[PDB]
Amino acid sequence: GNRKLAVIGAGGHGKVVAELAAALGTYGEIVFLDDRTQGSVNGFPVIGTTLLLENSLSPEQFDITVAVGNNRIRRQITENAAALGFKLPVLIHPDATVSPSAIIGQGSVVMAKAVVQAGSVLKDGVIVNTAATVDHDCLLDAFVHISPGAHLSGNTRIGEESRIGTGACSRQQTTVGSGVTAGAGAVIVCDIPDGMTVAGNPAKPL
Amino acid sequence: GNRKLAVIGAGGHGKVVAELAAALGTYGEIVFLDDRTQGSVNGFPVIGTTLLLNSLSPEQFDITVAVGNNRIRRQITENAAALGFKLPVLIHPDATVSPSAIIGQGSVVMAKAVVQAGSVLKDGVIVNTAATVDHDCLLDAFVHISPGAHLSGNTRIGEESRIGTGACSRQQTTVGSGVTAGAGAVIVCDIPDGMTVAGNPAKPL
Amino acid sequence: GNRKLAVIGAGGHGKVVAELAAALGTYGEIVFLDDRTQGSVNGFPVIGTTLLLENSLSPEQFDITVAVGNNRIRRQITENAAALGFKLPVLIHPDATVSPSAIIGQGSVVMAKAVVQAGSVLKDGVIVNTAATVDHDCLLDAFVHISPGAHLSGNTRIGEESRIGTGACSRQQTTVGSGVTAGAGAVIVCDIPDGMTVAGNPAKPL
Ligand SMILES: CC(=O)SCCNC(=O)CCNC(=O)[C@H](O)C(C)(C)COP(=O)(O)OP(=O)(O)OC[C@H]1O[C@@H](n2cnc3c(N)ncnc32)[C@H](O)[C@@H]1OP(=O)(O)O
Ligand SMILES: CC(=O)SCCNC(=O)CCNC(=O)[C@H](O)C(C)(C)COP(=O)(O)OP(=O)(O)OC[C@H]1O[C@@H](n2cnc3c(N)ncnc32)[C@H](O)[C@@H]1OP(=O)(O)O
Ligand SMILES: CC(=O)SCCNC(=O)CCNC(=O)[C@H](O)C(C)(C)COP(=O)(O)OP(=O)(O)OC[C@H]1O[C@@H](n2cnc3c(N)ncnc32)[C@H](O)[C@@H]1OP(=O)(O)O
Ligand code: NA
Repeated sequence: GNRKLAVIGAGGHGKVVAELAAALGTYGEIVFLDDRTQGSVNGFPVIGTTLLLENSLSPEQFDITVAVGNNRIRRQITENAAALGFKLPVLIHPDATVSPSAIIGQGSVVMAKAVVQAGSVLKDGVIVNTAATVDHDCLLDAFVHISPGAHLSGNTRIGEESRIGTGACSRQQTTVGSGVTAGAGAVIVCDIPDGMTVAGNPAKPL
Repeated sequence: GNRKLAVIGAGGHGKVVAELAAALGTYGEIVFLDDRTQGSVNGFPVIGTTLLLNSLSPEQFDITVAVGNNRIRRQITENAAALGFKLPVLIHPDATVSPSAIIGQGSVVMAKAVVQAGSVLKDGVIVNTAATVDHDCLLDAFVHISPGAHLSGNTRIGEESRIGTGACSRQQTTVGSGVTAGAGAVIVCDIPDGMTVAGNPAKPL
Repeated sequence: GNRKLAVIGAGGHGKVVAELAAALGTYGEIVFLDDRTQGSVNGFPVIGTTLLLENSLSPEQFDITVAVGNNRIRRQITENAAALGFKLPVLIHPDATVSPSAIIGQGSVVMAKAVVQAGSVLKDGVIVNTAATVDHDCLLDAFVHISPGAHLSGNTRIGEESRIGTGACSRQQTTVGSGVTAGAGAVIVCDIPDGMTVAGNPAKPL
């Protein structure tokens, strides 16, 4: 396998992902790509901008991960990287628990203390953030983000690019569409149509 | 100890429990009893129905009742107990259980779940995914604490009650038996038997 | 390094703390101090009252931790202990994940399943309780208490002695003043001024 990992995005998310990869203990060097930050971030060198991806980095030397919180931009850069033949390893924190029967698409990231249970399917570039849990038989579509401490009950579906906020939760058998935003603390007790922004207990359109 | 485990209930919960048991790495074979499905589920073989409870020797198989429903898990559990089966407490490797916690047979403590000092759990309790039960809590028989629910210190939950996903409780609160707390329920005062509550704070529906 | 630890406070909180230190497996003896409880708790001997701290105990023999939930009294006893020359080890439960870039002040306690992400700063005597998570670049001022299952998003500030209740949460870039009490389930989606007490979804003054 590649001995080097390039983490795209040196923001706060980038710092956690870089530390995630560092915790795995398998890489020989971990670096940042960032269009603005220069020098080194939290010990990790920034070697250049997102342009090194197209112009200088070899898919036979570098694994790539996209540490950008914005779902649409993460999709943008992830699809880009994949089209240039880079590997986008599913990154799972040593202190996460991921079921052996779970299927998780490339570029996804599973954070410290997060859990993905049996039969769950995660498409590409999903984020299951700090201590978030995706229970049994859930479907998380491309570039979904489950924020810290959110809990999905069994058979929860979340649509493409949707964003489930810190401390949110869902009842079992609930369905959330694409481009949805559930706020921090949202208690999702019924299906949520595409594009909507909901919050409160129970979760209702803001 | 027994080398084989039979998990009763091959639903979604039963899949998680079977994976929990496999994560333990201490059984030679883990199998499903299911009244419906046939063949294998998630790589685990279904070998018959709850009727094999008959064919099955308590000297060969441990038993666990992976049924979500508190009433039904109660029925099957007592059944297997009466038939003289060992119903081991199944604690996920990635769960943290206090050494001073007391946990009844048949109970299942899922991944990332925490049970703190001096907590008492009766028979057949489910503490689900990342649910936490803090110091000196009392969970009576066949309580189900759902994913990511958090009980503060000195919380009591009555027999067969069901606390929903991501619910929480203030310390020194008490929940009656047969209660249903919905997801996200913020329990800041006592709950009487049979009541179904919800919301922030938890009020009857 | 000291081979004995004294746990001040023998209530529920102290039981959890002494078990935490026991789980570390590095002390040869762990004892309680309490002004009321006598004998032995959970196998841990209560060897005296807090008076032993100023009277009998040697800083060359005993580390000190202040397992008092109440922020103001924890502050009081900790400062007392530090003034007397005692070491106040940061106690991190083996099943907690604490970032290597995080900074945590003496007398702080990080419980099982708790997580503190990158660049987070914690001042003296913080408690991050069971399964509570403090994400990236959060600032927790001295003697803050994050109750079980509370999830703080990135760049959350918590002022001195404030108390975030069980299962509470914050959206990112949220600031909370000193002496605040956010109760169980409080969904903090805006700043919160000093001394205030809030709860609800969203958190409002009661
Ligand atoms: C590592 C990490 O931290 S990942 C970070 C992920 N963090 C999150 O989950 C962010 C979640 N975002 C939120 O909750 C946001 O408040 C949003 C997106 C739902 C709302 O965005 P905005 O509309 O800009 O928030 P704004 O401050 O305008 O709030 C508008 C109103 O909705 C209410 N509201 C806002 N957020 C919430 C919420 N999560 N729950 C309930 N009510 C809310 C506010 O109280 C306000 O009500 P008012 O009319 O009484 O004043
Ligand atoms: C791994 C696993 O899957 S574990 C699975 C365990 N999952 C759970 O925790 C399930 C929890 N179940 C719930 O929370 C359910 O919503 C229940 C049991 C509380 C309600 O069940 P039902 O009676 O079918 O709910 P129903 O859809 O009729 O809701 C009726 C009203 O109550 C409200 N409501 C329902 N559940 C909740 C809740 N958890 N919090 C707040 N309000 C709620 C609804 O918004 C609705 O309000 P309206 O009258 O304004 O439309
Ligand atoms: C190891 C451990 O377990 S650490 C334990 C940590 N535990 C906690 O986090 C406790 C957090 N504290 C709370 O949430 C408390 O409820 C407090 C401090 C907010 C309440 O303070 P008190 O002054 O005692 O409130 P009290 O319960 O008397 O007030 C009841 C009223 O306030 C409301 N209320 C109180 N607490 C809450 C809450 N957490 N969320 C929503 N509403 C609340 C109730 O709706 C009720 O209103 P109503 O009867 O007029 O409809
Ligand atoms: Na949680």
